Amino acid sequence: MKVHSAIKKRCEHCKVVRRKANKRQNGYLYIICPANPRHKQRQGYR
Amino acid sequence: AISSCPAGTKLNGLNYFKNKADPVALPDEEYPEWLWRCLEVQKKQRRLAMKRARAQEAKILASGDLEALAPKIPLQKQSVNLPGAVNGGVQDAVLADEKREELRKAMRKERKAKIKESNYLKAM
Amino acid sequence: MLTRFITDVSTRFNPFSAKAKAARLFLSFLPPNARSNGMNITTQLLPRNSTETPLLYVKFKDGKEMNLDVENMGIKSIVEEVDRHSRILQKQADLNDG
Amino acid sequence: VEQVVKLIVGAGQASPSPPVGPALGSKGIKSMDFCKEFNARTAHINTGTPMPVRVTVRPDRSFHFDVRTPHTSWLLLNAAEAPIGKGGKRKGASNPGKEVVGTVSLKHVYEIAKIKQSELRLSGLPLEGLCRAVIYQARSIGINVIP
Amino acid sequence: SKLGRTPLSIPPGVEITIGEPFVKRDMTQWKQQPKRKITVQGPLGQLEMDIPDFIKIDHDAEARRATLSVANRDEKEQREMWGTTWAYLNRFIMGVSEGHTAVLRLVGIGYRATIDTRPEKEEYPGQQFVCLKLGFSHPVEMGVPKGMKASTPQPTRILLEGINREQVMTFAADIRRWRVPEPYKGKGIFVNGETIKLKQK
Amino acid sequence: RLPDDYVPPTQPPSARPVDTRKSQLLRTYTSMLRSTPLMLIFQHNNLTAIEWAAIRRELSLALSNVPVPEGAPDITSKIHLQVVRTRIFDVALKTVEFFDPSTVEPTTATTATGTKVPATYNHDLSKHAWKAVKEATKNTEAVEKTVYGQLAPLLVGPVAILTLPSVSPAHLGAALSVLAPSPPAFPAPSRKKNPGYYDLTCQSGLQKLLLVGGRIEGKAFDYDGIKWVGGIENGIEGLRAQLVH
RNA sequence: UAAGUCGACAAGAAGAUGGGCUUGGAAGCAGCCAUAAUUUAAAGAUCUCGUAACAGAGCACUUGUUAAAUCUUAAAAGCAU
Ligand SMILES: [Mg+2]
Ligand SMILES: [Mg+2]
Ligand SMILES: [Zn+2]
Repeated sequence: MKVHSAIKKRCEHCKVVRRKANKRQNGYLYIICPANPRHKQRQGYR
Repeated sequence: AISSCPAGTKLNGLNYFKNKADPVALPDEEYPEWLWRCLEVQKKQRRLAMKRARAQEAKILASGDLEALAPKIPLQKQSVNLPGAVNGGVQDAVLADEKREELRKAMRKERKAKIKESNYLKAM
Repeated sequence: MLTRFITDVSTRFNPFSAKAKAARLFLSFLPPNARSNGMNITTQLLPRNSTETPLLYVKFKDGKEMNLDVENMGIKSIVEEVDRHSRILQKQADLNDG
Repeated sequence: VEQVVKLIVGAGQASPSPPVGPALGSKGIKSMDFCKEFNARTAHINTGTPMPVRVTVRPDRSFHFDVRTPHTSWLLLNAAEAPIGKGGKRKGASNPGKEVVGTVSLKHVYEIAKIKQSELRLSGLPLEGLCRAVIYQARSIGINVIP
Repeated sequence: SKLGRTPLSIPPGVEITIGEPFVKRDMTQWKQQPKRKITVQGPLGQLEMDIPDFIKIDHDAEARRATLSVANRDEKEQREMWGTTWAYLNRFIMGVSEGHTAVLRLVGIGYRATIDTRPEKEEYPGQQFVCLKLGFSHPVEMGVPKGMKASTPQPTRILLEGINREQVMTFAADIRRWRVPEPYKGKGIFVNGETIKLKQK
Repeated sequence: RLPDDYVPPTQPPSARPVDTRKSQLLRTYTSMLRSTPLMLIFQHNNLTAIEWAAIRRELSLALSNVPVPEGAPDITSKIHLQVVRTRIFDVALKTVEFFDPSTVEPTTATTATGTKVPATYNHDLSKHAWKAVKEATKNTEAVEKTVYGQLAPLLVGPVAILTLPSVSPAHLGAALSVLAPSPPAFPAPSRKKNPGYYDLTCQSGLQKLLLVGGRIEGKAFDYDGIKWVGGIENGIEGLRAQLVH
């Protein structure tokens, strides 16, 4: 995982999602990829 | 005479067979008509150019009639019906297929560029 | 649609009959190598005079012999029925591997 | 699955060697049986001539191959009468856009498009368009075409 | 949703029962939204769900079909639950009729699985326990939830069965959590044809 | 300069975009449905380029053997086994049948000089054709009685067509023996005389092409009727026998 | 955008040809030069992986199936993260 303020897709298999959002926190924007795990990124800090 | 190679010439190295002689050219009259048209597919100085040609191309405009200066829409972007009529005769059918094929070559030429351009944008 | 678990097929339809749309379409999903792999295929054309009950006979490699109705069922209904049996044949063959 | 191999070899010079040895000796076919049949299907050709071969190795390693006419490039160069170069083979222009190694009249193009149509897989292609394809290759191997 | 519009074909033997809108009083909420209780019964068993009331079901008996619709397509909440409620029903129907199955493949030297009983830790009478030897100092034992049937055709293969898919795949993931597939040799537990790309060496 | 109201003469207003392959095909299959008097509708099932080229190699060989001392133009070079876009090829059949260009009231269009000149929009991609096809297709049972209604069931799935500039049974019989042989009427070519026909690539393709029907002089036909038309020795000869009576 | 948009799925994605040079090898895919043609429903002398080099898997592109009757894609702007 790489934490950036500017998360970008690096291939056609990367997807933008917002996870860990619940009734207590807003969550983070993620770049998830089933092809290359080196594309995994998170926007925002805990 | 139109041929640079007269009859009887020996074509170097075109007989890979054992019990044979290298091909020998024949008279130009026997040769098919299409052969002599095959080569249709072969497609300071700027100051002098922009000095005379610019002056020559000016009067070439002759903007008294604008219709001749139309955008010249390509054949792949028109909407006019193609030359096809019911029971119009074999000649109309033959001359119709030639235009249907004439349009295919245009869409082809445009597809090639779209493919080349797409590849360029992808390896930039 | 999966075709690995198919070995034989037989089709009879009248082309001018709108009910045969599923039969003419069923052969659309068979791959090119089907004839060479060993799948036996057979299709017959009925005269336009009048349509006879179209018969789309299927047979897997396990001995199952399906005989589906082409008129009342659509291509979508005929594809999933072949997906069901072709799936258990893979899971059974998956757990039986080794 | 049935594999296929591309290998250019001499007319009757089939034998376990750089060309044939590592090309087919790797897949497990009877390399000696191949060189014995190829030499029988290529006797009417001049010894040493190049001949493209497409050998389809079926499962169980039972191969069947089909020899093909020599490359059009090898024919255009032999027709243009280009100067021999490295390895004792006629070489083409290293800069086709500028350099010009030879000139072939359109009569040569007619001849080079008829021994290529001799094939059974190319016997249907009209000879008209088949003569404009070699002209499209001459521009690539640095050869001019005279009417 | 292009899925919610799709009618649901009720196969023979399956029976869908739709209740009337009801609200259970909650002392912590001032207003509970009504819901409908849908019961899908058949040969293998029975399943129940509570759907929102804005989802309308036109159950056709003589035709054996049931299409879902919402009261307002322009509401985000109604669009979402339209396809979700349709997907859950499609699983309920196909689970009570045929049943859902999951296959676990154990890859590795010494990985085995056996189905036996543990009367000392059984949560209910006759509970089966899947015992796994996964290279750990201790044995791994997991009890199958009530409503599932586990088996082992081979020592290195497990087969789960049940009418609830969410319960089946959740249990398969509970077993896979002990040995997650590794990329260097492929050792681990694979669920339903799961594969993993290997590495260079 | 050119004004805004002006529209080019070779690009009149059409129902939908013009440069798209969806419309350039509709403009093509309409002319193809008008000129070509005789066509057979095939069904192709996942062939490869090598198989396609092999099938098209036998046609060329089988169509080049027919004798043409009639002085008429060479027709062999204009017969083609073409794959079509079935979704659009079905629209082109309605347009050719329902649309009537005579029901268009002309309108004056402004040229580059701004002068209003009468111009009637009759092309097949016109909104008048798009409108007449839909309104005429509303009725369903009335369509089954037309020529389009009798052919729509064939234009389902992937299909190819073999066109012929003229109704020459001598040319069709040579093509039917290569694509849909029914011996002894249309016997396939011999093995001693045509070894190419019985090759792995060629033979592996003909098993995927299934002739389904035809269309002759704006009339639908079946695999049984095509045989009879092909059975005609000669058009003029068929007329002479009628006169001998 | 029912002339079926969008997505998925199925199959196809040719031939001259292994373009010429370079190189131990360079076959679409180290590098250099060229990149008018040809035939097709379409197919870059080649966009991404892969091979020592071939082979092989995808893309551009092509047809078919499923399927939307206010439901495609993009840009700008406002307020938010
Ligand atoms: Mg190269
Ligand atoms: Mg490389
Ligand atoms: Zn990625």
